Amino acid sequence: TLNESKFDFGTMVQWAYDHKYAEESKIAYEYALAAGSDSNARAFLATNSQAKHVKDCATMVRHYLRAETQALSMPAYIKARCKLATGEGSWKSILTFFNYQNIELITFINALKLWLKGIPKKNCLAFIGPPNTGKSMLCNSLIHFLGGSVLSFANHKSHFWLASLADTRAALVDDATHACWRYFDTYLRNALDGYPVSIDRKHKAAVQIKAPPLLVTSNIDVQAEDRYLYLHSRVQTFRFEQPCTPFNITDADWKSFFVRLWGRLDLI
Amino acid sequence: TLNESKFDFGTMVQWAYDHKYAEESKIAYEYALAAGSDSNARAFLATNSQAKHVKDCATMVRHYLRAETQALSMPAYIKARCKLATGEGSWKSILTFFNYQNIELITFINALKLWLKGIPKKNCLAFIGPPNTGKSMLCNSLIHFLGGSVLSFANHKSHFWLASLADTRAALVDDATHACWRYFDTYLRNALDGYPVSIDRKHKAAVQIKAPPLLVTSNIDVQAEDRYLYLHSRVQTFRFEQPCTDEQPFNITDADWKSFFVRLWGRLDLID
Amino acid sequence: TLNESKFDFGTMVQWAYDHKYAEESKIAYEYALAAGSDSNARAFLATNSQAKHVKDCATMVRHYLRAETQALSMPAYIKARCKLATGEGSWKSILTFFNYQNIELITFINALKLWLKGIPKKNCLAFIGPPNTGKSMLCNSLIHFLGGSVLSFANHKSHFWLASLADTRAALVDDATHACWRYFDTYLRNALDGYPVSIDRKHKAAVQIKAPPLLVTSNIDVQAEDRYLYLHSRVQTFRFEQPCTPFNITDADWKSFFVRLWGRLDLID
Amino acid sequence: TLNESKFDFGTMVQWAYDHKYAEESKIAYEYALAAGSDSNARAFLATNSQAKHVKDCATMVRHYLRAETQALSMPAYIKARCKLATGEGSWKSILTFFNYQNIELITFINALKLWLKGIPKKNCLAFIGPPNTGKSMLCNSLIHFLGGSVLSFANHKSHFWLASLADTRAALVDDATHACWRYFDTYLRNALDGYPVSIDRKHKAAVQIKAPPLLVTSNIDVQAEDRYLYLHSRVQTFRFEQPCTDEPFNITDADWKSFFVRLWGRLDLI
Amino acid sequence: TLNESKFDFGTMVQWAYDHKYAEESKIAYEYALAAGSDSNARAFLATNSQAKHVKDCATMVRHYLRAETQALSMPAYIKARCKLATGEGSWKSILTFFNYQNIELITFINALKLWLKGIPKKNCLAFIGPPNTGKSMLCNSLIHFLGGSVLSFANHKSHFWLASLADTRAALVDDATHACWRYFDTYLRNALDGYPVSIDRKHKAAVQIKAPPLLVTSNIDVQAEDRYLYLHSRVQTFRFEQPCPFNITDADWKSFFVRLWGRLDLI
Amino acid sequence: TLNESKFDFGTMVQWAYDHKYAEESKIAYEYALAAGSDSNARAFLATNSQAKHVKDCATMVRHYLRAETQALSMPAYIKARCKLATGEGSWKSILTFFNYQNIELITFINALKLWLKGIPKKNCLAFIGPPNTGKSMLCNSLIHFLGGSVLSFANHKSHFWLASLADTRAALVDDATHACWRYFDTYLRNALDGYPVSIDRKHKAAVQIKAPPLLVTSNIDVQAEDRYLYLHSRVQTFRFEQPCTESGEQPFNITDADWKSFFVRLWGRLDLID
Ligand SMILES: [Mg+2]
Ligand SMILES: [Mg+2]
Ligand SMILES: [Mg+2]
Repeated sequence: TLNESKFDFGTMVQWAYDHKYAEESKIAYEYALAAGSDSNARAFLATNSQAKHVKDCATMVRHYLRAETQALSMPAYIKARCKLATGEGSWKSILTFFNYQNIELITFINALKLWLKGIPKKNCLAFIGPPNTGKSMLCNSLIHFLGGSVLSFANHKSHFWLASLADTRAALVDDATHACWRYFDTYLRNALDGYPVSIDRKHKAAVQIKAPPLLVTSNIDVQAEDRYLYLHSRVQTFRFEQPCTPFNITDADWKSFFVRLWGRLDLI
Repeated sequence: TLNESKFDFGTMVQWAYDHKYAEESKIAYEYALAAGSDSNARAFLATNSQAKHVKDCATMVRHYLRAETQALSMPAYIKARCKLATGEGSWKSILTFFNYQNIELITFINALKLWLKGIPKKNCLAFIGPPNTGKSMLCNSLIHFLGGSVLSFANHKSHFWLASLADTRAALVDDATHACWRYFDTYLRNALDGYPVSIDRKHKAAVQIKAPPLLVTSNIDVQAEDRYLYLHSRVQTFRFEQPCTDEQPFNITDADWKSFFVRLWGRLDLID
Repeated sequence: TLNESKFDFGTMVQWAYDHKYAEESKIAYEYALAAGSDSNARAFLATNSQAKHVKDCATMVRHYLRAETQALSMPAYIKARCKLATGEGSWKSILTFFNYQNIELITFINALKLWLKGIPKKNCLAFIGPPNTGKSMLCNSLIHFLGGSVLSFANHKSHFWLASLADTRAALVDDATHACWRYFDTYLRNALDGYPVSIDRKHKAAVQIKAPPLLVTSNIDVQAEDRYLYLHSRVQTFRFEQPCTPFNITDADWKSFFVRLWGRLDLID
Repeated sequence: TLNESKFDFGTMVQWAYDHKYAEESKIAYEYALAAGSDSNARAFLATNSQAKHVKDCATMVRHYLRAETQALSMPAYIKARCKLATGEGSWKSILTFFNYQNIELITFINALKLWLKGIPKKNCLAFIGPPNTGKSMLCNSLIHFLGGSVLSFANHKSHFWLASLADTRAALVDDATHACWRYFDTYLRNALDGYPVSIDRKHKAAVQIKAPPLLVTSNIDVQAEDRYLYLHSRVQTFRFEQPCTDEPFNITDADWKSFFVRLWGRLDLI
Repeated sequence: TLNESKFDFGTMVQWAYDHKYAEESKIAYEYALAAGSDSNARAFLATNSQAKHVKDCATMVRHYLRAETQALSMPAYIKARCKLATGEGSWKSILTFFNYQNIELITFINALKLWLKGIPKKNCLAFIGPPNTGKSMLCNSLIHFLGGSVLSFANHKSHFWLASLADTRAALVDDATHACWRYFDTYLRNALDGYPVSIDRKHKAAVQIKAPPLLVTSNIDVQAEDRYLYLHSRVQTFRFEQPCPFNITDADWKSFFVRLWGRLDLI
Repeated sequence: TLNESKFDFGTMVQWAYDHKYAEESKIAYEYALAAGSDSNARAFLATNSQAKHVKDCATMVRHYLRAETQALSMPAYIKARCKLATGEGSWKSILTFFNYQNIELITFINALKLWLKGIPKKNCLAFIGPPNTGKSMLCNSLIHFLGGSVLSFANHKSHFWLASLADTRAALVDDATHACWRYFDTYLRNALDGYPVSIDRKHKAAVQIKAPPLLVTSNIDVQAEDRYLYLHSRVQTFRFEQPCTESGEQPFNITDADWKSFFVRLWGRLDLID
């Protein structure tokens, strides 16, 4: 690598935006590479304030990306996500899986249609069963397709562990333990309902925002438990009982899924 | 988007304020687009300190907006909130819902009249019942119409969670648990009395303001419990016992409140 | 509002000080208005670092205002609280309330006189009686008039609860629970006796100071309970027996009270 | 407080130091008043970066006061505190009290002597007795004269409650409870033996220091208690039994000044 | 050292990067030394802003270093790690040791092949047994060879104790006590699984990132414990029963990977 | 003082480094004193950003001091520590003491030789016995000589209470209570082993570093206790049974010069050679 040797900020931002580079380290490094055949990248390594520029660039790209994502309605967004996916794919992969778990695909379609609209008390789908039934498998593939974020309950003692909810269009909590379910029960009923919530962000002001659609995987059946009574109404449960690993849903599978079931998932 | 090829900050703030953009994300993006015509927006994209300008702009805007909003009387405010509410709607759906819960709309009206003026011991309305009775949905629709804020007891361990009581004209604590009621019982006593309290910040300023009218929803009946005796006379309870467990469930909207308020403006002592 | 179009900061601060604006948002807004008729306010809107100037102006103002009030004598401070409070006012309001709860006015005037002077053992007046006898009512009204602060002792979690004491001329402990009294009994004798106490604050250094005068409200009669023997000589109880559900004390009432009884409260400056 | 109509920071810091103002709001307000008859104070209000200077200034003065207090030997330090002592009392006021509490001046003078040097196991003087025997009275008067600091065991749940030990030359832990004494036993053995303790400070990294001289008051006799065996050889105790109660004793700063000026020899402060 | 005496930042960074100096103190000091025979190092000591240059340099180097590590495939990465190792070595050292613990090397090769790919439920290998059975010994040597990071559960009450997971290609938790296993069970199943995980960085904002392969050493057999039921499926256990001290070097691992390249599916 | 009245930062740092002043208040005050006969110190008092320069100076010094301490090997480091010690001394002071505690000096030498190399499971020496047996006495004198740091278990609820491990070459925990041993057992086995650990530092970034050699003094005998089973293999215990005081005198007191004598004499057997 070379980092040695008039700089325009905007151009670097343009570049960063185009390549979807949102991360300070990647932006810095990847631009320093562009330096061999880019006079602006060359100029960037000539400035003594490159550190700040990398920082401001990431801020700037984050601003734009966030703003784009927020502007789109769910259909237009899924549309963009479909455009993004590549590879061989079939909704039949998804069908087969649900059929393997002895679930009619329509049951999922119905729930998914409403989940996507973020309708109160329907804003949370939970995939529940004994280990190795493709729960994490499925939810992760979908969250990936959608460009959703994973929430890490491991960081719940922090104020900003929910900060991504100010940006993403769907979110996942993977392997909700009893501690996890209780926290949700106590503090995050409104977020599970998909009502507005005050979201704390690092260098920014708090935003009040509709908590986006939620996914949860767990071994714990909330509907069956009396002590999670108040969650019964806001959580739709899909029970995955059958063992699997082979079964492997790609992005292209979801692309196929949404394209096939566009009308049937009500996406006007 | 295009973010490339002297700047005046005040001009950007003017634009942002007029368009009422107070989020950096939006200010950043939207101004970048306005670069084709408006050539201050063009100057903006040629500065190496774009990021700061966005930051500062959001600050500057939300300063002004907060400041006009405090300057308004509750009447004049609700007015702006009606002016802001769009779509087709009717107060009948509010009537329908209370009557559904076997409550006369006039019981609600009375309470609301006093609650809007923030009268001592009338400052907090609670909607209490078993799960699925329209508590959250009623309150949220109101708070939404009112432009109020939703406090999250999740962050309660840091007093900073009440920061927004400094800014907004009404607040909701959605789904109060015992823990949360106990919190009211020790701290927010003064809020339920009209005597000012001290609100803190991450950007530490440490002001003192009269507390905005509160809404609470809860599965816990406070009037029924002695460990919450103080709150009995200071919290007005509306018991919702009828469930709505059966495509889109029932929904109150901005327009529904808009008409509710235009129709009942008189009876609500909002006259000026 | 107009926010568009050489700037002198001190001038802005001067202005802000004059209008008593300590409020970033208010400052920002009000200056931008007073601007088609102030060369400096206009100049402010020309500057790119407006956001900084507002922040600094606030800081600067809250410094001056804070420091100017910290420097007053107790009498001078009350004279300030008197100027600051306006409205429909009579002390007759208070006198009848005391008469309703069967407390002689002079008992209270005296006690207050010595309380405002923060003499040890005279430093803490408790108001005691069963729920709903206007204890909060009265104390809040007084502390408000005086611009003091309100403290709630929760339990353990209340670690920083005394943090405001670092700063106010007076304070009120709202509904002292039994544990709150034990806290006094255990950790606060020095405060009551006129000695320095370390007061922990959030994200700044602890401070050592003489405890401001304290009002307390409680259902617990510390004079009666021998397990608080040590507070008996340090706390002066006013017993409120009569339930009230009309009475309402105001900033304007206290004003009249203080102006009327000025000579009798020994505030002679 | 007129604020309107080339600034040297030095001149300001100086002014703040001279007047021993360490606290921003005071510094700001007080300098603004000086501006009537002070060119640099006048130049200050002409600056756009006033807030920055007021901050810096506080930080600057805080640095100096803190570091000069640390730099002086215990005798020179006491010497300084004698110069600060205003009014006029007498060392006799102090002697009279000890006479009343039936304790030996000589015992005290020695204890204090060694306590002042912070000699291992001589570093902590307990003042023990039932309530209202003038324990707080005497200890606080001594701390005051000394420029000491009070530690509140109330704040012990934060470990920052000891922060001031990285600063004072003498410290008082008032009204020790059992909780507190076994705290000492548990955590502070090194403070008593004159070995190093890591004292955590809030906004900056912890420092290792030798704990300055310590006073304690308490209703609890550590020497008479078995669970504090370690403490017996490290804590020098004095029992006060005598009431101090009229709706009579008030040791002043001048009292202490006279005490030290007069027993200077006997305290080994040469 | 000498600290007194036109500065170019980029050259300093270049330098720091070349020497792989990533931390402020080292950078500052080591550069101040270069000052005798480097005009840019000389010019650095002439600036009144050297403090922030050292700071920014560190920032800039970790940007680059992180970015170049993240860019490499696991094969390409191990390749570079092999290039880095020096000295005398043999995979036999490793074979001998697994054989000593009565474990066929192929069992380990199979597990490692998958672990390196970060396959779900296969992302975590645990070395388990009574004290002094070369558990920490082996895991540490591997983590060293790989340039992986240590996690310190001692800091688990902080938000940033997992912050290295945003940078390393492999991680180790050494001596998981019961408290440690429980924390993992409660909060980090997905991390163990090697699914995407939101990782809180100190002054930057969080990143969503796939969790690197994991090594744990412990006296606690999770597989045998009913209360760690939910960990059974995501943790492959290697039981080290035999005591010992013997040592595995970088060059041993270099030998190991080179020899077993194809058998490890490193194309 | 006089705090009043062009500046070169490097020179102030040079100064601060030379005087090994690393701590902001000392740096500011001490330099303000140098102002009488130093034009750079005089210029410092003329700038408006003194507060910052003091701040940056401390940063810079800390950088240099840490960096130079980490660069040295253990031998070269002890070497520099010997150079630093002054006064009358003899290793016999040390011998006499161990002999007084009925311990052969060679037992300690053997342990120390390995402890200094920071060999796994040998990275921690605990001195254990009833009160007043010179445990803290000895450990502190050694830590002092080595320029090691003391960890204070009073601060253990903070992330940063271990922050010194990123800097010192030896470290001591004095008077380990039961709470203390348990914390070590639960959270800190591998640091007791002297394996790489992630040490969190306050304002800066966490650092991954080899945990330095450890000393512990305690009234609690971990080897005898079944509940500290897993500490048995990583802690070498020296039992001090004999009193080191009556509260007349205190006969045993090891100086820096005693250790200087100790290491110089026993350089070979501690394998601190080429
Ligand atoms: Mg799973
Ligand atoms: Mg609800
Ligand atoms: Mg191990």
